[PDB]
Order: sequence, then structure tokens, then C-alpha cells
Amino acid sequence: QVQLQESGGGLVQPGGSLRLSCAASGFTFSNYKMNWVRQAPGKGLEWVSDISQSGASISYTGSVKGRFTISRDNAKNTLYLQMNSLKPEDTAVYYCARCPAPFTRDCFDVTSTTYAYRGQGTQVTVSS
Amino acid sequence: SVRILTACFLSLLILSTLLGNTLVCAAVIRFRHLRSKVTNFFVISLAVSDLLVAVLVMPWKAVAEIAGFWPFGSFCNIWVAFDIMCSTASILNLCVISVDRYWAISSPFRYERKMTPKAAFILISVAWTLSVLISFIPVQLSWHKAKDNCDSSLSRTYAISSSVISFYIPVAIMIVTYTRIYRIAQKQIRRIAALERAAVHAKNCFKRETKVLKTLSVIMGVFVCCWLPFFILNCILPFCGFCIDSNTFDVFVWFGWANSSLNPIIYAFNADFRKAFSTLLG
Amino acid sequence: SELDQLRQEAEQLKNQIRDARKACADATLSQITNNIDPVGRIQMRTRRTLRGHLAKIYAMHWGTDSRLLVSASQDGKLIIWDSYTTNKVHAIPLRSSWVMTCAYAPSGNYVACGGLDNICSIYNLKTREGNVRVSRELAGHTGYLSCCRFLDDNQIVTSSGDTTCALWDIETGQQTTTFTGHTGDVMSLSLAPDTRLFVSGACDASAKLWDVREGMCRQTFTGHESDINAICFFPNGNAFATGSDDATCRLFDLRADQELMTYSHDNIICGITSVSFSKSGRLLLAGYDDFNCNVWDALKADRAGVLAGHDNRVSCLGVTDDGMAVATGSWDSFLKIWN
Amino acid sequence: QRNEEKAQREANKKIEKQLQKDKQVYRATHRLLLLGADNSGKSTIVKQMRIFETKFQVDKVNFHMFDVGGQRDERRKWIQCFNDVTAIIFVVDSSDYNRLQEALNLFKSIWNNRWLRTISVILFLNKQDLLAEKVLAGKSKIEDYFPEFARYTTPEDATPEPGEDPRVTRAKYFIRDEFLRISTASGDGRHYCYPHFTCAVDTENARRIFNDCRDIIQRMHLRQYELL
Amino acid sequence: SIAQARKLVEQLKMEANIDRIKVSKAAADLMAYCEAHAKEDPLLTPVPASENPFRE
Ligand SMILES: NCCc1ccc(O)c(O)c1
Repeated sequence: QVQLQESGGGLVQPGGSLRLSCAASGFTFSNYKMNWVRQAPGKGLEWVSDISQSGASISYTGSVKGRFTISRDNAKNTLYLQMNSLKPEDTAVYYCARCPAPFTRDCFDVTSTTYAYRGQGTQVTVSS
Repeated sequence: SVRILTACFLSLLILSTLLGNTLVCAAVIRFRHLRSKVTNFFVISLAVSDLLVAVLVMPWKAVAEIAGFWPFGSFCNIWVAFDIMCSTASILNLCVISVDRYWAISSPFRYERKMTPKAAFILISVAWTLSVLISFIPVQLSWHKAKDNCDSSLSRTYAISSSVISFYIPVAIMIVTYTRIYRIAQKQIRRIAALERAAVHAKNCFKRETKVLKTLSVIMGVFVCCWLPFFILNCILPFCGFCIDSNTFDVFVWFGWANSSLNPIIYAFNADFRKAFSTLLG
Repeated sequence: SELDQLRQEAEQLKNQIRDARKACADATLSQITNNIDPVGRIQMRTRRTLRGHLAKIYAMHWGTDSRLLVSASQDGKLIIWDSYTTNKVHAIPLRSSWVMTCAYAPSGNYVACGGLDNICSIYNLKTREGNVRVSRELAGHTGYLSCCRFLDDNQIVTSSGDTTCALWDIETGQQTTTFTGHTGDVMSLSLAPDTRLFVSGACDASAKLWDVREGMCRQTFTGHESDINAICFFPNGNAFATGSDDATCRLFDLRADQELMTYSHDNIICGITSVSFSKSGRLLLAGYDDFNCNVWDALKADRAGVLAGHDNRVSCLGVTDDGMAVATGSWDSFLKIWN
Repeated sequence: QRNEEKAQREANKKIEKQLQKDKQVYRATHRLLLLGADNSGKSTIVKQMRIFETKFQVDKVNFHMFDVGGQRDERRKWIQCFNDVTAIIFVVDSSDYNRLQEALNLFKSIWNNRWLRTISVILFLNKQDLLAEKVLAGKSKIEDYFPEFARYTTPEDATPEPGEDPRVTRAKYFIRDEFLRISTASGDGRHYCYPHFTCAVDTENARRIFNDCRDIIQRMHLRQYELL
Repeated sequence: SIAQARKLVEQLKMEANIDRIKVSKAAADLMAYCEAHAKEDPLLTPVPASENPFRE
């Protein structure tokens, strides 16, 4: 059974720092493109950053460009979103989504209610 | 020494023509997903015309070329007719295929509506019927000869007339068509390059033209460099017969059936054709 | 927070389930079947070719007589074939061209079909005026119908993209029973040989066994890494096989409640589209997306034979009820009979 | 018993000739899938052209365009029902600066799909008038959502409309290149993306789909004969 | 949500009290049903071309 456990993330003042560790269990980690989808309170799901099959090509949303990084480690079977310079609007739950198919480059995983291969969330809160 | 080399090269030429064209015809007969379209109908017509060129016309001429004397006698009237027919079911067909491509690039909607297999059969019929008519009908009525070895020197008026038709109408149609297809492909290339250059210029913040040129040049240039000399003489020789000898005229004749040999690889190497050949021969 | 307390008792149950599953895993199917002889190379050949469809075929189903079969293509047509003579018996036009499934009632009296219109349409083949036309049309799904199969001439089960399956009473047109619980889109269902239960494979990488008459999900099996696209029943009725997008086939048992075997090769990176067993269950045929159909030895996990000959993804397959032949539908708009 | 064989043979004959007329009708119809977010202009485009389906004719060529409406949001599987469509008409709202990344990701997932690898997309950058409204107001700036926009230079091939503010030109050509940067990143010439600037009142948005379906067929026939 | 969690818990309590058999027996049963019908499976044991309705 595919299941994703996120960890990290707590109350952090603006300009702080955090590191969200997404550990995956139940499949072959290397084949799947991974994403970070954060949901801010009162708005739909939002997509943050994606990392390819081997950390080869990474890409970011604009708002988190130049601040957060995304690393994949196939050895420990996980990926990390290292956030720095957190703003008051980066306060959101952070699901760690997997694309639904291996060996490919497309995915449709920001879905409105129910996507089956993303975790549960680590509410990252940022306020003064 | 010269004779055995001519024999071996001619046997290789006949065998190559026959093999390529029977391979195309087999890849068509076996696989129904190749017979589905219409352009494939025209390609089959071409392949069959070339297979007829081979099996009917070539071997006898090779035999007469080796032995030196025509050993068939009363046959050869028929033979010269066969030649005039088959070497015209080839050129005509090329013209047709060219026109075919044009309709599918200058007017794709109109093409996909109007060119129904009935129109394909009508076009193939016009090609083959023009061939059979222009060949046999003036032969059996002995109009092709001007007013052992058997003469094949076409009469001065018949040479120029059947030549004008069989070459200069298809070469005119083919050059016009392919220059229009080139203009269109150049237009689309410029446009795609505009978009891609916009993209890459955002990213920083002629080769595909060469491919078009290469393929059109290959098609039209093989056709011309293989057939044009023969037809240029058919024009000049009976009129003037400066002049040439039977050996030069004969090698330039052989160039035509050489094009009839090359036609498969130049008109039947679509990917599906490649895979059908690979699964046929092994 | 009672939500976090339900999440904890949830995980406690998931580990009690994993322990009760490893408790009965005293052996593996491969150790048990290591002394059998392999089936050998199985090379079936195309015996018939059924042409006519103008677009990609997407579903097919043999009839009970093992002679007629229906195929649904996305050109808006539903053609019935006499597989012996390759003759067409009927050509039913569809009001919506995006059909995705089609069934053949076991009495041979009715055909059904549905798709993105979210409607299951029944057509009476034994009509009295001459021509097959629409009789009933089952509405209620908020998603696209992916699979459907008759029980008899009045009960029909449907699978839909609203993550639910439903048992219908064809006459009243009412969903006599609703099966909910899947998280993702249900893609395929297969009724057991005794009509009593049926399984469903969904895009949440899980298969579920449903009690037809009571409407409850009895067992949920997992193990696939991605969407399950096809499912069948083993001819015995106590097992079933699934194929998923992760390029693997898995055989589950109902009474042991876990996966028994996985069918894969590291050179196949393509998603299985259809699965079906032979009459004795020794052979498992699967229709990968890479245009081939692999015939697996359902007991040894060895790949035994291939069915090449399609020019696009093989979308569906099906074995006759007498086991005499297998049919294959593909996106090349052709069905081919193999034996 | 041979009589029932002859009856089956003539039933097959009546079938095949009905299927031949049906083949000609299906062969001449260009299927178009309409896709795009809500709070966009897809439904307004269908209303202006004049359900799930729409049927319209341009120059004696009929089209039947469909947008799927009653589904969930996981479009990863019914999308494969449109692998043979002539073109996908992707509608995007250029005036929704933050749900625009969702549109870019959906375009990327569509463009690299294994089963829509050859489906060319017609890009409608809709609601350009509201975008000009937002750009001239200067209250919500693109740089806060797409920092690349700070260093972006208006392309030298740009054709702005009469009176258009250079800020609006840079904004709409930036969104244009944000989608073209994806389409040119991996299209091996099998298919292309055709951007168009549209507003909700534009009436010619049928002639544009006609033009570009024709261009798609031209380029398919070219790349078929290895020319292009 | 609270309803999807109550439904997940009641589903897991229903699924937990099922009785499972050993895999050795489930596989022995598949092997028995396989070899009990092996001689009537035409795709495994090929049928002669005289009685094949799809061969001429
Ligand atoms: N070897 C072909 C000889 C030939 C064929 C057709 C003609 O019209 C012609 O003048 C000469």
C-alpha cells in the first residue's frame, strides 16, 4: 500500500527556516516524479515545486523561487523541501504528492478533493 | 572481359528491380493496413508498373545485349510496344503520385473529402490506359517505324509526340507540383522557427529547410538525372539520324530502367513500409 | 482531537491487518509451483480478423454461445460479429460516440454500453419490429461509465468514474444497490462465476470485493503502485488478477486476502490495459499498451508467449466461455481472433 | 441451412454499405476537444460560436467540438478518450495571475502525455481586456507571481495592436512565451502549439480554429512525406 | 473529515475480523483447479484443426 509520511514544520517566525521531510513507502521511489503541493487556509490546492526521476531537473513556482529548495535522496527513499526566508503567506499544509505513473513526465496531482497518492500534511505556520 | 562485366551488371540490375518491386508488392498484399489509404494505392500502381518494366522489357534487352543478335524475331514488335508501355506506366505514375501529394498539402480538407477510392481508381485507370493506348495502338498499326537484329528506331513524329507526352507532360507537372510543395514547406518552416526562436529568446533571459531541400532534391533529381538524357535523345536522335552511336544510346536507355529500379526505396520507405519489409524478408 | 484519534486507530488497524496477513504467509506460490513443468512456448496465430470499425475499439465481450461478440468503437458504433464467419449481425449506432464499455447479456437478448455520457444504454436484439433500438437507459452516475456486465435480463452492474459501482434493475431503471468506498475512479469490474460477488479495480491502486446482494465491501486488496486498469476472475471463482499502470500483473486470492504473485520483466515499462484467464486458468493473457499481448503462465510467473500484430495499444481482450479462442481489440480499429 | 448462410451474407452486405456511408461521414468530421479551467472563457466561446457538444461549419467543413463537463477533477483517465482528436482547444485566463500556474502545469501534463503525444493544441489566451485592465491599474503585478517577468524583454517579432501600452504587450507576450517555452521544450515536430490572443466578444474564433486545424493537417502531411 | 474517518474505521473493523487461510493452501487450490481442467483448455493443449471452428 502506497503511503507517504511527511515530517517537519511548525510555528516559525517570518524570515525563519524549516525542512519538510517526505518519506515514501510502498513503491519504487526512483521511477516517480515528485511534487510538493501546499494548501493555504481558505484556498484550493496549490503546487509548489517538482523534482524529476533522479533530481536531474527541478522546477519551482514563482512565489517560492529563490527561497526553497527540493532534494531527492533515493537511498533513504525520501525528498526534502528545505524552506528558508519563510514569509507570512507561506503558512499552509504541505502535502507531498507523487505523480500517478512511473517512467513518464506528466501528472495531474493537484486535484480538488481526492488524489490517492499524496500524503496527509504537516501544517507549516508562519506568523509574528 | 567487358562482356562478362556487362552481363553481371545487367543481371544485377534486373534482379534489383525485380526484387525491390516484388518486395513492395508483397508488403502491400500481405498487410491490409498499408492498402487502407489512397497514396498507397498510387504507390502500388507505381510498383506494379516497374515490375512489369522488369519482367517484360529488361531481360530480353539484356539477352540481346550479351549475345549481340536479337534471337526472338517476330516477338520484338510486341517487345518494343511493351517497352513504350511500361516505361510510360512508370513516368505517368510518378506524375500522378506527385499530384496526389500536392492535393494533400495544398488543400487538406478538400482532399480528404473528394479523393475517395473511386477517384483513386479513376486516376490509376487514366494513367495505365494512356500507357496501353499510346504504346500498343500505334505499334500494331505500324506507325512507330519510320518510312537478326530488329529495328526499334521510333519514327520521327512518333518519337517526339510520345516523348512530349510521356516525359515533358509528367516532368512539367512534377516540377510545378514540387516547387509549390517546397514553397509551402518553407512557409511553415519559417513560422515554426519564429515561435521556437521566441521561446529560446525567453529562455536566455535553416536545418529543417535543408532537410526539405534534401528530400525534394533527391526525388526530383533522381527522376530527372535518370530519365532526362534518354528523353533528350529520343528527341534529337531520330530527328538528326552531334549524333551518337548505338552504344551510347543504349546506356542512356538503360538509365531509364535504372530509375525504375530505384523507385521503391525513394517512394516506399515510410516507417510502416520499413517495418513491413523487415518482417517480410526477416 | 478526535480526527487525530481516528487516524491513530486507523493505523493501528492497518498494522493489525499487516500482521494478520504475514501470519498466513507461510509460503510463496513460487515455492509451491517450482516442481511443475512449464507450459512451454504458446504461439497462437490470427485465425480471423474482424474489420469495419472506423475508430479505436475500446471494449468487447464474447457471448455465451462462444460464437457472437460485440465490440464498441469510439466512432459511435456497436457492432455484433458472428466470429465463425466474420459476418456482421447488427450495427447499432450510439447517441454518444464516446463509448468505453459494452456487455452482452448471458441470454443473448440484450446488449448494453456506456461511456462519457454517464448513461448505460440497453438495446433489445430480439425486437419484434425488425431492428434493434434503445429500450432502457440508466442514469444516475456523476462520472463516466468504465465497465458494466449483466447478471440476467433485468439486473446489470455498472462501474463509474464517480468512484462508485452500482447494481441496477433494468426495468425500473433504479439503482437497486450502490457500492461506495473507492477513493479513485473505478476502471473495471468482473463478476464471479456464481453472480454472488464481484470485484472492482480503481485508480487508487486497490481492488475491492463486493457482496452483490448486501451492498458491502468485504475485502480490499492493495499492492499496486498505480492505477488498476483491468481485472478478471479466475475460472474457479476464489481468485482474480489485476493489471495496473505500474507495468505489473498481480494475482490475489479471496480466501487468503493478499497478493500471491507478480508478473513482470524489467524490459516492460508500459501499462497493462486488459486481463483475462483461459478456461482452465493456467494461462493469463494481458494486453499491454506497447501494442503486444503477453501470455503469462499464471502459476510460474514465466512469460510464455506473445501476441504481436497490433499497430497500437491493445485496449481489450476476452476468452470465450468454451475456451476455444481469444479475441483482442486494439486502438488500430481491428479485432483479431487467436487460437 | 445454406439459405441461412445466404441471408447472413446479404445482411452483411446491407451492413457494410451502411458502414460505408457512415465511414464517409466520420471521415470528414474534425473532432475538437475543448479543455480549460472554469472561471475561463470556454463556455463563452461555445455560446458565441453557436452542450457537451457543439457542431459548426466553416467553409463547408463541419466540426463537432466537445468539452467534458460532468466529471470529477482527475482527468488522467478519460483524457485518453481523445487521443485521435484533430486538436485540443486549451482556454486559459490571462487575468488570473495566480491560478495561471495551474494552467501552465495542466498544459505541461497534457503536452507530455504519452497518449496525446501527437495532439496539437490551440492556445486561447482569453480575457485579454481584463489583463490590460489589471496591467494599467498596477495593483497586482506579474513579478510577484512570476519573478522572471522582471528581467523579461518584449520580443522583437511582437505585433501590438494600435494604442496598446508596452506594459500590456510585455504582459501578454510573457504569458505567451510561458506556454511556448513548454511546447517547444519537447515537441519532436509531431505536434505544435498555436497561441492566439482572444477576448470574450471576439466573433472570429471559429475561423481561427479552422485556420489552425488546416495548419495541423498540412504539417501532418508534410512530416509524413519527410519534408518538414 | 469526520465522516470519511468514521467510515474508514467501520470498514477496517469489518475487514479485520475476517478469517484468512494459509497461502500454501490457497496456492495448492489454484494448482488443483488448474490441473483438474488442464486437458479441456484449448489454448494450453492445442485442439486438432478438424474440430477448430476458426481453422477453415
Ligand atoms: N525505353 C522506353 C522507350 C520509349 C518509351 C516511351 C516513349 O514515349 C518513347 O518515345 C520511348
